[PDB]
Amino acid sequence: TINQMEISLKEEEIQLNEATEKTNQLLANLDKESKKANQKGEEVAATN
Amino acid sequence: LEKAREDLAQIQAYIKNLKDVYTKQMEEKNELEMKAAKTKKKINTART
Repeated sequence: TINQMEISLKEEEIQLNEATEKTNQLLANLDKESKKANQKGEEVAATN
Repeated sequence: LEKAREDLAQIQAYIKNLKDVYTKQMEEKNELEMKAAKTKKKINTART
């Protein structure tokens, strides 16, 4: 049983780290895109 | 003005796609979190 619960914790923790890395990269890309979107929208509002 | 409008529209569309992928991602990651919970205390109690 100890080995079983250890294995489950190991695999689920590494999967969690992978998914969290995915979430962090997606969030950083989205934050960059949002900054660019807001700056370009301000430029458009300026331009008109 | 026209060019920046089109660029902002494309950026917003890409943001929405990334946001939906993000949606499925944190739902699945929360499921993996609750699975990965309840076994850490199990390993601790088992080895105690």
